[PDB]
Amino acid sequence: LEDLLFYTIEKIPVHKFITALKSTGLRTSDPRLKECMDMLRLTLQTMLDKDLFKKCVQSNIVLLTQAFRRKFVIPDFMSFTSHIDELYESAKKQSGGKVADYIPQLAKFSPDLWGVSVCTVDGQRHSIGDTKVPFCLQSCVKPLKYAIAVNDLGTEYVHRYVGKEPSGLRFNKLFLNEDDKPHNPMVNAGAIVVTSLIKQGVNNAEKFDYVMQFLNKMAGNEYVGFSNATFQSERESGDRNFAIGYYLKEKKCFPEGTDMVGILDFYFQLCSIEVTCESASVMAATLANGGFCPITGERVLSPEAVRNTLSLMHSCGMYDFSGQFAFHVGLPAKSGVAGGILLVVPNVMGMMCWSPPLDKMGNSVKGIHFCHDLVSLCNFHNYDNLRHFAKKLDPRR
Amino acid sequence: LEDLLFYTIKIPVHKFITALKSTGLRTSDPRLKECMDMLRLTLVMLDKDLFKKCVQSNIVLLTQAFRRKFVIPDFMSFTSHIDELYESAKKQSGGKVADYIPQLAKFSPDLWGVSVCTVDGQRHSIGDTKVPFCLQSCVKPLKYAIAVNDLGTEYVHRYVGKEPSGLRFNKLFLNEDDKPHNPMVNAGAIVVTSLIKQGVNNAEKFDYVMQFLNKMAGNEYVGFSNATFQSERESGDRNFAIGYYLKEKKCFPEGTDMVGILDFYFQLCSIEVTCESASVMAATLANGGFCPITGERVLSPEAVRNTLSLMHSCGMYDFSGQFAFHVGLPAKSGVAGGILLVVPNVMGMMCWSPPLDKMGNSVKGIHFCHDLVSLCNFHNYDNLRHFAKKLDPRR
Amino acid sequence: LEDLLFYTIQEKIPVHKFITALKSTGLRTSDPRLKECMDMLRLTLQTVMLDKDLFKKCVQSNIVLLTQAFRRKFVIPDFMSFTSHIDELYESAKKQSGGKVADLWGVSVCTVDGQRHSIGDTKVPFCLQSCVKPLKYAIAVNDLGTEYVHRYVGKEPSGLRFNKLFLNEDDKPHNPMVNAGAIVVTSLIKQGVNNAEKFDYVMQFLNKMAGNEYVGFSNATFQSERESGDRNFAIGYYLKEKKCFPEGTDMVGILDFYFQLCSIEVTCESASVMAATLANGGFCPITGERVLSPEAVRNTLSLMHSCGMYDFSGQFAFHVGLPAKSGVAGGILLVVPNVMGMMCWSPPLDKMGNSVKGIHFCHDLVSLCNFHNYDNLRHFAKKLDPRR
Amino acid sequence: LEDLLFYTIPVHKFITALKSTGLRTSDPRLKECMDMLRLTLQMLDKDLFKKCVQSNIVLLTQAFRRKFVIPDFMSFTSHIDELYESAKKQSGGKVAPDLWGVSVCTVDGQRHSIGDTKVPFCLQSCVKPLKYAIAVNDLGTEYVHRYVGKEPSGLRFNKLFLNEDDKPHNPMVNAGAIVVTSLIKQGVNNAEKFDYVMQFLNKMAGNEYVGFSNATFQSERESGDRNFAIGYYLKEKKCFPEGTDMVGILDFYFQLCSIEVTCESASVMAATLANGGFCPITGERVLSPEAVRNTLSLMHSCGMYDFSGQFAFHVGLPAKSGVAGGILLVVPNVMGMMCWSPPLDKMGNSVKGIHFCHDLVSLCNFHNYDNLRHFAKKLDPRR
Ligand SMILES: O=C(Cc1ccccc1)Nc1nnc(CCSCCc2nnc(NC(=O)Cc3ccccc3)s2)s1
Ligand SMILES: O=C(Cc1ccccc1)Nc1nnc(CCSCCc2nnc(NC(=O)Cc3ccccc3)s2)s1
Repeated sequence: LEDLLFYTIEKIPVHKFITALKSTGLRTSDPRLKECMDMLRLTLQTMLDKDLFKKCVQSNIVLLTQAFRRKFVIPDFMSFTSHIDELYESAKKQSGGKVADYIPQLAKFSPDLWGVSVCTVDGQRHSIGDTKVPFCLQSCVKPLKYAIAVNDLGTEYVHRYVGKEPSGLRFNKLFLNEDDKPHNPMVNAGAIVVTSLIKQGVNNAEKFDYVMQFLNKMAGNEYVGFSNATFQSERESGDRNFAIGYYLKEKKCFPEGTDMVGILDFYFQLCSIEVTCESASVMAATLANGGFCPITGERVLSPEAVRNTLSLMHSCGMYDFSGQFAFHVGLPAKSGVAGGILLVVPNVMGMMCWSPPLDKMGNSVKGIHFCHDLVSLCNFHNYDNLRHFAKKLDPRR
Repeated sequence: LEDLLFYTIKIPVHKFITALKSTGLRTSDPRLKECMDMLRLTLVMLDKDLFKKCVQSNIVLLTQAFRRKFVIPDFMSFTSHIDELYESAKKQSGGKVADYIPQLAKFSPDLWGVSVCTVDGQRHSIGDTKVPFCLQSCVKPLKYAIAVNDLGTEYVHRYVGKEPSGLRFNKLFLNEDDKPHNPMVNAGAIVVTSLIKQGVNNAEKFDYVMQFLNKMAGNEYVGFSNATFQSERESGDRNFAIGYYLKEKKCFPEGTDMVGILDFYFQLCSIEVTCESASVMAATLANGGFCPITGERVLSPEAVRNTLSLMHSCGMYDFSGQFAFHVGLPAKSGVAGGILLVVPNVMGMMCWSPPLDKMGNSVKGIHFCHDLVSLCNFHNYDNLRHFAKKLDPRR
Repeated sequence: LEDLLFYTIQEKIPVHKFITALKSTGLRTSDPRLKECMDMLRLTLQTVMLDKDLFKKCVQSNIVLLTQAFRRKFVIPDFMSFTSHIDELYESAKKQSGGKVADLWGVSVCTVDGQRHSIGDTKVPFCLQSCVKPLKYAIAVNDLGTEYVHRYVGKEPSGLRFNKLFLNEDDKPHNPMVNAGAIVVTSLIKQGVNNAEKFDYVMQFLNKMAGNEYVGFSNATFQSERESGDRNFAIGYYLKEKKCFPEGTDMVGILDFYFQLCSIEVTCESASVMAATLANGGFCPITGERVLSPEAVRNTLSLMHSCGMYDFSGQFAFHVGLPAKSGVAGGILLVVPNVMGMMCWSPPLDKMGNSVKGIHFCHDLVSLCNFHNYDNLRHFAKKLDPRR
Repeated sequence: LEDLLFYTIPVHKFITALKSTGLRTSDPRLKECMDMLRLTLQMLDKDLFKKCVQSNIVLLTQAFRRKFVIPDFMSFTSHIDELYESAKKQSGGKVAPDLWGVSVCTVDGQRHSIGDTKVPFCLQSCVKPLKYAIAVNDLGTEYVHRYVGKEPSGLRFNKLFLNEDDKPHNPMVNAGAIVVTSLIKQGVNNAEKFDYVMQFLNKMAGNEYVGFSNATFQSERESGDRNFAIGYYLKEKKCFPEGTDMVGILDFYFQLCSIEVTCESASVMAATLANGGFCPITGERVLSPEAVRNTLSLMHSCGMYDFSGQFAFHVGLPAKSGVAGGILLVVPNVMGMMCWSPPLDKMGNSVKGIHFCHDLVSLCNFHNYDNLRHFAKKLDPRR
């Protein structure tokens, strides 16, 4: 087992094994490779032979044997990145769009910041652009919390309070539907009702801690943060959200014993939660891997929740452009005012693209143009065929 | 290639016939034409070369079957489940049969059948699956796929939209752009209808569609009912209202006979099928434009892709939304009680029961469509690695 | 009685002093209520002077109406000064050359007592179109009743869009002043007969309404609607699916009788009496004949107020406060209850579908006079009150 | 003149004949004449009658010559009383039951009152025309209608807060009355704003009963989630005039709904709208005709909630209903009115008043598009 892997590569210099290991798409910093890397650096305290290789690499031989036997979703990851970087450059030449300026903190960002980050369901990573820069998830948070609320409360309870449909264009300026419930969890009125359902007993700060760690697990312990800067400005300008909270209260859209102003405070807080492109890309891959975090192998979300989330991101995720997005891209995604697009390609990869300038609908101009180009090249559409995709390309093989 | 196949079983002809049907195939399968013809000549036993002589022209599809390499290898277990689902829905006598015309009102409320056809041509059937019934509104995706295949997505959508109107609205004939909301509704399919074979006339236009529909079915039963055509034509005032509001707003192509298109529309709705010939029709859409049982390219994967996308969002009337959330599979409901369901990269189905619900959908059929997803991981957003407590028939 | 009036107008009267004095009252000699007086007067000219005896011989028959005329007991007593204002308003509209014809301009006046004024192109014929919508609704109510008519139609304005709907929530058309409702109210008149007797019957009503002044028909504009009726045929077919028509109705035939009714011709002058019949509780001012019922007349004016000027109705009712109906040919049917009726005809329309010169005239008229629905009669600030 | 009325006297005989006119001795226009009969006490010849009625002879003549808008008043009130007792027997409805009163004040100061017309109730929604007539009089038509529309809505278009112009639909919807409240007395504070509105409501009523209930004021402050929701959407859209504290405007808004009136003072209020801005019992100029005309217009098409269409059709009278059970009825150039009964219907209008507004016009030709010459069997109290 460790033995065949050895011959697959006299003896072996360290750099030779690390260069080939990186080619697969894995990063040496992978939590599943910690033992392999510790022993590898310990032996450099005391180039290696057969039984030595067997000593360092056996700790997680399974993952390493499958990585070198090309048993990942994308086998040739080095060509995939060449295609990703190609599309990144194509989208880059589009300087149109407007950066949101409705609060001072979103207006701070430069229009030239363009980042795209990939994380696959088998652990591989790729990045290009301004990916190490933090921004607030804003509305990208909506699926993340609905996935959480359904996890603890089941799909039936959550939908006593919220709907499962896209309202359209008109009727979508309406807070509630015929039955006095928000149309779906992906609109402001819906997210607030969703937000009220989590950790109903305890106080706000605990709920935040409860959610903040949930995102920590969905991201494989990468960067999640909080911008009190944006939180303050969001909390002192959302007059329209206060209109919603009062109509929800008037129509009894909350669980009994809910403090409406307490929920709205929590609502603003969650929108001010920070990520980078890379930290979020692992989250999207946790949605792409049935609830399991790719880079850690841990189990964070229930299959019932993950499914529903992708189902609603499909229909009502990308604002009013969802219909043309579900038609041409055929991938579940979520849009944010900071310019983030949280994309999920099921059984393949997770993804997060970012560019502050928004269009008439409120979506990342460079991100939409990129998402479209991603499907024009690869057979990733929801209703593409794995046998007959004509002039397309299948990176899974 | 053949000798090994022979070693894997002298041979009694029927013990080979048993093992072939043990794959979910029919001996009638057109891709086995040479074998069955060459077999039928030699006639109660076979040797190495006599076998070799009979299976050489079908060796690929024949090796592919016995080597457990079909989309659903264990196919006998799969049909035990399908039948268990079938019997459970068979116990739901609820609903009302469409009475607005006698043709739809004749049919017994207890008729009920479902047939499947995989992307590899594997077949199953249970119930009244050979009784002819009109597609009615299960035709809308077929001609839309026909339309996109011939004209392309760009031309077709200068005239029709790509989105679900909502709930109300959809009472409205046209959206804010003076275009029908989508081709899955009457106002939409009419404009779509007036795109197909623009040059010729109704007799030729109807001949062209039936060719295409013959292709989608591997030449299984596709017919027409004049009794339904006349009545529907007589009692379709609302469709006349649409046609006149379409002509007023200039929704049709240049030089169009909106009256002549309506008759074409009514004809296209009265096309008869069985649960079996429809099961292949849906399987073609599950196979990227390839009729599984024949192997011919019928539609472009472009038209197939858009067609599935619209059944998913717009296909089940008002229940389309709760369908995508719970079933997560592209389908189409017609007034006759038929549901054109598709499981991409896997199989296609047609479930038929005359009694409809308030939404206008088959009661036993939707019951079946839910149960199928609770049992197996066929939901569009299920995961092929961790699907918890469901069944994966793909293995 | 006649002796009093005699030197209301010396020992003798010149025959042309009498006619010139009664013309000032606003009446015409053509007035059906002055036939005997004018007839006997011509016979007397065959034997130019009038004494106490033959003046009495001539005016004895129509003395009552002739007294109210000279007692200045008519609704607009000083009429000559009012028509002086009507002209000043006329010339103002004229200066506005805006509008889109789907140049002529004239406005005619008929009070509830039969006084007349007309300035501009008041004798040129034109198509009624939607201006006939109030006329046939009143005929329906007069013959059927309000409970029958509104078992099929409603009495409600709709909204900006919902206006784009054929039916309200009850599977009824919104009001009788939109195409959908007018088609239904057209299916109510003269049911057992056919379009020949249906048309002739409705035409019979319109003639009495206008005091047998010009009512006619156009075939050119008829053949035009027949071809352009795609929208009315869409409305008609959706009307069948919801069974809004009375039973035994052939709407393909109702649609043809419909375009006929929109093709009816009037002048500003005959229309003025047709609308003055609505201002006078159902009695024609120039004939004194009862044409419609108060039930028909009241209902009609109501729907003309809230639903009469297309979408502009709300805007109209706030700055004008008058019941009215507009036509695509460019004529507006204006009504001032208890006072008068009018017709303003200028073919070019504005964006909302109303004649630009008409809406201007209506605004100026109300600006000047307290004819508004909720203007007060005791304190009207700076406005004029032609009632004195 | 005074001599003319003299032949046309014991004291009890002058004051009794006066009461037949519908006038009352409390009348602010008859004070000085009544002060004189106070002096003669502790039978009137020419000289003494001429001394008493000296001051207000012009009004008293108009009374004793049937010059008033309704000449045979006691005959008209006998019908009002009949319509009152007929409407009284209808007991259906729900209250937000045993109380029911109607009160009449003509544009000539004639008074008639029957029922529970002494009990104070809150105006509530009925204050919206009053509120709006003030602002148009104080600001103008062009300014006020830059912040609020002047059109009806529809059954579910009123589910919306704003139109496509991002203005409220009219001054008769809560969204519109919230904006109008922010148009009055912007310079001062909520305490001086309220006092100002109160003084205006006193002239309209001819110094009769106007009040305030703190009990209902607090009760509106607790429940106003829907008004809070509207108020916050109006702020997001920048609908208010600049420098507006919105959450205090709402407080003011609640205060105006909790203002107390009685059927009798409210009758004079509607009569000020029927007399063109003049108070019938005082003859003072309260509101400009522009404000009065605009108000009666919007009381016709927007006055009775959703029921305006059938109300403007069947009744043809400008009205305004409220949740306490009050309908402000206005008959132009004739009378002003107030009916009051707690139980309302599914439309929110008083079952007894609705019954009364229908029957009134069914009997009297008060409909806006009735004819003064030809009205079939309906009554004309003016002749
Ligand atoms: O009464 C009801 C329905 C109802 C209502 C409530 C309850 C039950 C039943 N009556 C009707 N039901 N179906 C009807 C036919 C469709 S309306 C006539 C043809 C159209 N005119 N404009 C259209 N669309 C646009 O022009 C684009 C647009 C639309 C909206 C906004 C912007 C842009 S479609 S009428
Ligand atoms: O002007 C515009 C819009 C517009 C219009 C046209 C063009 C542009 C913009 N102004 C507004 N835009 N958004 C507004 C807030 C939403 S209304 C107050 C909160 C709600 N009240 N009821 C709701 N839903 C139902 O009650 C369910 C239902 C609906 C319908 C029937 C039955 C049951 S949500 S107002």
